[PDB]
Amino acid sequence: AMSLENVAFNVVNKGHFDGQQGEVPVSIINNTVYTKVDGVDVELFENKTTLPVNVAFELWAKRNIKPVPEVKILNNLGVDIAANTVIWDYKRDAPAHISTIGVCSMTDIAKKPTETICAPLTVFFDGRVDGQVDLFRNARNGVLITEGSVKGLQPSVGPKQASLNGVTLIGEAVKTQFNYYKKVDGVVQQLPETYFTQSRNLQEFKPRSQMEIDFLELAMDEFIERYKLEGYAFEHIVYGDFSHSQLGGLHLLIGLAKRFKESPFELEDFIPMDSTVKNYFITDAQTGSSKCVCSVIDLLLDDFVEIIKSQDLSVVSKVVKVTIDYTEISFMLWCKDGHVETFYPKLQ
Amino acid sequence: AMSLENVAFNVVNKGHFDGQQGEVPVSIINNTVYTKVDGVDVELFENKTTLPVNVAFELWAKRNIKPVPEVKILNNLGVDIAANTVIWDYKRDAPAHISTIGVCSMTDIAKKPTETICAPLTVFFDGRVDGQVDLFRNARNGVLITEGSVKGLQPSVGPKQASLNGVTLIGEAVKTQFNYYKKVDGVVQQLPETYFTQSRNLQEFKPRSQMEIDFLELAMDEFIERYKLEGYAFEHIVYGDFSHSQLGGLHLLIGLAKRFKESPFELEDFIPMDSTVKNYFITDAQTGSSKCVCSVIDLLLDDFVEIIKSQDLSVVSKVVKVTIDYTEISFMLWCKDGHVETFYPKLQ
Amino acid sequence: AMSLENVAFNVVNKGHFDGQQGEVPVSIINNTVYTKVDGVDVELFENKTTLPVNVAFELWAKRNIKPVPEVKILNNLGVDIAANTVIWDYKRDAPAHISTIGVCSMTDIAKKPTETICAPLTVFFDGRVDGQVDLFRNARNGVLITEGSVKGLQPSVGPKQASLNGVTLIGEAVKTQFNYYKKVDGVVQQLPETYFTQSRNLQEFKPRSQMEIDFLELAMDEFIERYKLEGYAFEHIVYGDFSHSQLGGLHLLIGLAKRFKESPFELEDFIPMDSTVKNYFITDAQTGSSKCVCSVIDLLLDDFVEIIKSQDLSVVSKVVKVTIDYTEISFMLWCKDGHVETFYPKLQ
Amino acid sequence: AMSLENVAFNVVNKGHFDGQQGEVPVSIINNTVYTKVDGVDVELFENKTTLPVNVAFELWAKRNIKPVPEVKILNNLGVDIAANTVIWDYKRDAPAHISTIGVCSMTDIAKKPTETICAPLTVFFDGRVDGQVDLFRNARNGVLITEGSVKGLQPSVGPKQASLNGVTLIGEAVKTQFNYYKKVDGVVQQLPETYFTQSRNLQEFKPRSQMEIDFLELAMDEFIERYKLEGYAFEHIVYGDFSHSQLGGLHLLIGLAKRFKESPFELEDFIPMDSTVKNYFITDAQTGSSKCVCSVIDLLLDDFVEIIKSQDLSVVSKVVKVTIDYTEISFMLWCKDGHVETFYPKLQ
Amino acid sequence: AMSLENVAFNVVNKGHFDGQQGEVPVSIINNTVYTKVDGVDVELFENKTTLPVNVAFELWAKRNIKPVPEVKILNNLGVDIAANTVIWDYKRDAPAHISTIGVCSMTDIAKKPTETICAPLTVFFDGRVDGQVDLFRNARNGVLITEGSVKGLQPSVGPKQASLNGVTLIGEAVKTQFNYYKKVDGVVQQLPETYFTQSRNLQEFKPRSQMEIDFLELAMDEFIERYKLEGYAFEHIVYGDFSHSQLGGLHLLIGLAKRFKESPFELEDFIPMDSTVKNYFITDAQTGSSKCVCSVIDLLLDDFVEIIKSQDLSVVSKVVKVTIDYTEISFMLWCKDGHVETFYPKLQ
Ligand SMILES: CC(C)(CO)NC(=O)c1cccc(Cl)c1
Ligand SMILES: CC(C)(CO)NC(=O)c1cccc(Cl)c1
Ligand SMILES: CC(C)(CO)NC(=O)c1cccc(Cl)c1
Ligand SMILES: CC(C)(CO)NC(=O)c1cccc(Cl)c1
Ligand SMILES: CC(C)(CO)NC(=O)c1cccc(Cl)c1
Repeated sequence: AMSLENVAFNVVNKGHFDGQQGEVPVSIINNTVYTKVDGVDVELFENKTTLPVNVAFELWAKRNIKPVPEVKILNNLGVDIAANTVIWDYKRDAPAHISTIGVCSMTDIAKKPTETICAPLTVFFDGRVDGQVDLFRNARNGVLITEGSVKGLQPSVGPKQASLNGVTLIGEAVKTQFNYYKKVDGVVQQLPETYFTQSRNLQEFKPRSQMEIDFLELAMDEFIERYKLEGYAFEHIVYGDFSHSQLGGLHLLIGLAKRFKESPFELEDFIPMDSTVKNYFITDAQTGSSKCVCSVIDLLLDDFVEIIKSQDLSVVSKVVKVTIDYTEISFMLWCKDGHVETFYPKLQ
Repeated sequence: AMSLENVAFNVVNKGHFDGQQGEVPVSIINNTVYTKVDGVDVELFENKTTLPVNVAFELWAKRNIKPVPEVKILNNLGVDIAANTVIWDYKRDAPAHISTIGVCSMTDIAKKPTETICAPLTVFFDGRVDGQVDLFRNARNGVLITEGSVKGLQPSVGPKQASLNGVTLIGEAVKTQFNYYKKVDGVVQQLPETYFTQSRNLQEFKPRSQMEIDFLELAMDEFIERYKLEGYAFEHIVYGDFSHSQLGGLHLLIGLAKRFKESPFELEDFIPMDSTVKNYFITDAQTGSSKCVCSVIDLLLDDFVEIIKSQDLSVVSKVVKVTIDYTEISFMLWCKDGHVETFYPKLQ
Repeated sequence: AMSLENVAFNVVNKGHFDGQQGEVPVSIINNTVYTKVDGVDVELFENKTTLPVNVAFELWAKRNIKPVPEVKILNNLGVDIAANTVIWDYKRDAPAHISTIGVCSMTDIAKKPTETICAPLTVFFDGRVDGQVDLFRNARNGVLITEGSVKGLQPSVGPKQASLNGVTLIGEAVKTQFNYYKKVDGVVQQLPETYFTQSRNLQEFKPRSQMEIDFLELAMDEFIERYKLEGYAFEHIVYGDFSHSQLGGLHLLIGLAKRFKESPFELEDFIPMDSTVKNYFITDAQTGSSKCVCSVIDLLLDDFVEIIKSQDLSVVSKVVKVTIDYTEISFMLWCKDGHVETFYPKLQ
Repeated sequence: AMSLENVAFNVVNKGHFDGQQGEVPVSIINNTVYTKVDGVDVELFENKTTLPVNVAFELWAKRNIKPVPEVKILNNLGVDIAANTVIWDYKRDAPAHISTIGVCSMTDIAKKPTETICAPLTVFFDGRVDGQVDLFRNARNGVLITEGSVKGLQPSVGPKQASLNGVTLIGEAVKTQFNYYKKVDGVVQQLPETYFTQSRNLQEFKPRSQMEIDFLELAMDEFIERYKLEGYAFEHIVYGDFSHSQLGGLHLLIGLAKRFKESPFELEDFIPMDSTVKNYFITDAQTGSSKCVCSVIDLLLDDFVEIIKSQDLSVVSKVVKVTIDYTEISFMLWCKDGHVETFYPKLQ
Repeated sequence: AMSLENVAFNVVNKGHFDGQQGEVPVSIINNTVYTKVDGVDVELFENKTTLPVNVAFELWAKRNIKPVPEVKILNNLGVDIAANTVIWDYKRDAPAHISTIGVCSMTDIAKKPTETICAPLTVFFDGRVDGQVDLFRNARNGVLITEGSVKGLQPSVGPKQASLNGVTLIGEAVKTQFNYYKKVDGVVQQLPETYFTQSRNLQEFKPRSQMEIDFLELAMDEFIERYKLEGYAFEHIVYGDFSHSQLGGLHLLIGLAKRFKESPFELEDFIPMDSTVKNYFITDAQTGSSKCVCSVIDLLLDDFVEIIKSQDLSVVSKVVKVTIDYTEISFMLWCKDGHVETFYPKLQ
């Protein structure tokens, strides 16, 4: 017996929707849900979505609170909808998918993913929930995540990290590295070889390799010497050039992190969403060097070094396609006299 | 188990809240409540109140659908709150009272009128509901309506008309004339002898006496002759003077109705609420005669004639207090040489 | 090159979207679209929909301005979406369907109805537009309307009336009676034999037969005598019983229209949408007789007389199913000693 | 000492702003202003403007309540702002001008029209207010209205009618016909000779000449015979042609009024504002004949007959410019073999 | 061809408006602009302005992204409007000026600053844009900024810092120190001798002189001794007195910065805007010492020492006017027995 007052009761008493019985008094004013606590209104939820306030409230309350794949991965894999859960997009403060299956009466297109409406949609299945590996097996389109092996099916080892309540982390007390499976029109797909983005923050950046430790601790010309990166434009691409009005390069999160410790800078996230490649309007506070669209990718420095060293440097300009987070990311490679001039995630 | 979805189920299936079990999907957007009917949103309620949308929706759904006293009467009797019902104010599109008793968890100050919080409030009791005459006897303050006698209680015969779902009518298939009782500080108060306003509309005005039929059919000078009203300023007070820029008199609804048939006019209801005396910014469309505050009362013409003929016409100006709808309405009487010049519901 | 300013230019200069080039300055504030006309804002549209303001504005501007089937018919036929047009629902002030095909970038699920997303949806096709009869033949699900014969397709003759810009009318300068066709799962479905509702208003009701003229002019007992309706409970069903607190019968629009001329009454349309059977919370102003859910159908009196006279009157209570507006409407027939007691569109 | 609570006090006690001292409690919620009346909120104003709610409330309260020129006239004369008053536009429910002079602290550009900011603006002056004729003489740009002669200034006799609180009327108890004066760049401009629109409604249309009485009473062919209008296309232009899907002609309000009595029709006012020529999306309910943009002008039939009979009928198509309400209205005249085919207010 | 969808396309693809062709689907809900990115809504802009949402969105997209003068400077110089650009006020999240010239159709008063409407307004001209030094030369009122010299015109050297996308900085890769020119009624003004505020933050405070380094590193009595500031009330004015309930002095940002490293404190910015002098409701967390209006100015400590040492200390209380950021800032100087008691930016 689903209700606004019951969803609110669960939020107040259980921290989220937990199927518990009970009702608390609720008031809705504009885009905010309130509850009366000893005669005064306490805010429970502020609707930042394009859905009706009470509908967004129920989907947020019914969000998956287990470590789940990051929305960028699900998007890159073509996920349209989730099976009997809500993947909450914490970067957008909104549900990751428009419709639901067996979650909310206003957004449900079906109660079970076996309904014919779900057949053409890529449904997300969670092998950690009972019977979901079998629902994937019976589904025409879908993406499956598991913690262990699946009989017959060959896995694609996903990223080490997952999102737990909006916190991207590599689990120690929980499993965050999943096996990924995908089916298009009833056929189990062979997922491609892929690099993964590291999903780190600019403020809390931690190196994940000896090369990353050396980049953060060494001086620019010491690191380029140690790692034989002469002629690969790391000075421009990774370190950044703040000498002209237009900020040069600075496309790797580790380079932004190194800079951030010394001089702060403004990053305007003009398209706020989870994506493999992020675009920022950057303004360097120390120099006044700036760039309207500065594409940034967080690759492990070793993976970026491997990608750039595996390219033909004899062309003036070409598109270099790299598989990252299961999607095809186009890069722009510009060379001159056999040396790199620039390499950046292609702005389109 | 009260919920928004259950209140909505009742509205859709029963025309109002009827305590039936069930839920329909609801969406709230801004100040409107919608329900999904075959994949599309259908508006159920638009909040015109100062309460939260979902709260106003539940109080409107829980409105008393039996003939009830008109809000002006309840206001004139000092009613603060109703016992276990909602008097919906259709003139304001809002609950007639701020708080409720045993109706809605958001607006309830008490579940029963016997709670000590209700003691200082004048609670409205409906003798047609079981145990409500007893609750009135136990109440410190209150107004009671009944269809018959209550042993020991001296009754006040109320108006012939009552409001049934916003329609003011004199019942033929239902009883609309009630006995009224009031209590202030544990003590039954004797309600005063009173005139009652007729609660008629300008558009559908119907005479309720031979004098009212004669006013609408006869010419000004022959009605004044027939009813011996010479020297009582009916030409100014009732008929209206449209010869000057400021509209003269026109304080009785029957006079406005007679005028309306011949020439239309705009009545700006700048304080839209139910009241014994109504104030309008009137603009006569034929002449351009206008008045910012034109007080209008709908008294039966015979009752108005009786009031004006029961006054001493030897003073230049005095306040004449008349009990109408249980409240004391002050009129302003202006005389000259023993004749009336003007008589109007005195602007406070 | 679709834009808000171009949609607004078309509204201002052509009365609706007409594909004309040009832009006018627009301002959006809350749920209203304004345009600057000589330095002042003029309201162009007020959003009464659950869609974003600018989106609802474009769909309203792109509404079909040719006589189209009434939304009740489309709903009864299972229409989910329209092919390259917008059926505007004037009873709801909103699009009749959630999504569009080739209309607006925000609501489009496809540019053409041939896209695989449209296959499971019942798409509405208009044979008056080029290539739409063919698109219906290629559609898995759909409803087709035509002004003439389609080789091979067995037609269903629809109602005489259609909606032209919110005005329901029987065309004289335009064709409003269409041939209807339906397809479910690639298979043409034979539309059932049906009665049609007349789509008349209470305020401007006009009889459409000698029996309807006789009902409105003759007294209750002489009409029942002339048409041999003795023992069919027309006194209760059609005329209405206003003697008790609960209003008895009154389920045919013609009966409400006859009553309306003599005594006015309030009809609360608590589910405001177009439907074959309408539900109203009725309050009779003369008597105070009322009913929370009074189902009303507008059938031609001859069609209602035919339905009631074609029933077996030997059962106490049974469901009588009648096909009206292509949908199966269940009625409740209550008899006693071979005579009708009541017959009403059964409340679901 | 201007305040929201004082503006509200004036509205409640005087029907509008009257400079009286006092305060009432006010609450603002969304776009509505409320006041507490005996413990409950009563709506005083609903903001339909693009200004902040409290600002629109004060300008509406401070509206000119004397008969003023109709907004179409002021617009046609180039009025940008009013001197120390607010012309309320009742067709738009908004102030007729963006800014004020000596009215409201939020919208004031100046306290007096003598301030240099007002010099390039055409300020409206009211000769009925003390010192305003002098302020016009000192103004660089302006429009002046007077009830009599101004020594030296050559007057323009305006329309008989004016707007008194939204009611357009020809005054009997007040003066509504004004003398008009205009100044552009310090120089008095001679206002042109002009026809005036009659400002009548479709619902309450009243003839203002023997020709207008004859048009409404006589049949089409006998009116055209009596007034020698053969070959002037009155059948198309004035009467309207409802035989084809596109409604033919119907550009004079009297023709729409004659039609309205027999058959009703929908007029969609897609640009709701006061203008000399009005544009409507018309749908005829009887025939289904319709037109997206049907320009309508309310000229006295004699004035229209004079205009059409004063044209050379030897050209196929030409623009005929006529001065109406001080503005130049371009008409489109289409002839064939010396007879009129169509004549309509040319769609810009 | 300006549109909402084109402005949105530019924001998404270029980080701001760049005149690029293209359209993205947009939805407006309340005060937020969204765009569809792979079937989900992504927020592009939240309107914090008093302008319509779509209008504020276009002005924000069309903001000047080059280092521009800080809004306080432009305000102090009397700038009313900018020539063909938008100075975005990042302290208010709104345009710095009401109207625009050649930017947006809704806010434009003119397309070119040469139009007569601009003559009485102080237009801001940017010498870095072609032909703007000549538009200033031809303009009646204006402020001009240049990077280099202007023939004939003597410059006023502005502050070292400018705002680049909301980041106030002293440029190293871009020029931020401009030459200022001003014209009032066609006459090139001689701008006054002025001090400049340093525009530093409380958190990221960096000293800009040996005296400022000494203030932050030395103990109160060591610094006052070294700089011979005995008898100048630096203990009260600069350091702050936190011993009583009312916080004493603390009017210089460097003093707040020194305090902030040791003990944190709440600064309530009750008038959030850019101004030479800032007012804060300060509460010291360590002591509970507080002040409702604590005026703070960020002057270079050497400039403040120079101002205070250039005053006559023989009066009890006088207003000391100092030119800071081209405006006249009144200070209050209180002395006793030839020594300073307090000196603060005068609260009016
Ligand atoms: C405080 C400043 C303006 C210093 O330049 N900005 C930041 O510290 C910062 C860091 C990362 C992202 C974003 Cl948006 C701002
Ligand atoms: C349009 C005019 C001004 C014509 O006189 N007014 C009305 O029709 C009218 C009648 C009764 C009440 C209200 Cl408010 C307006
Ligand atoms: C004001 C009253 C209650 C008078 O009977 N009702 C109406 O005039 C009326 C008529 C038809 C429909 C609706 Cl909703 C109301
Ligand atoms: C309901 C219909 C379509 C019936 O013809 N229209 C009107 O009653 C009507 C009359 C005048 C103006 C407007 Cl907008 C509508
Ligand atoms: C966290 C506290 C409450 C500690 O006192 N405040 C701050 O750190 C702080 C600093 C500067 C300005 C503002 Cl508003 C707050």
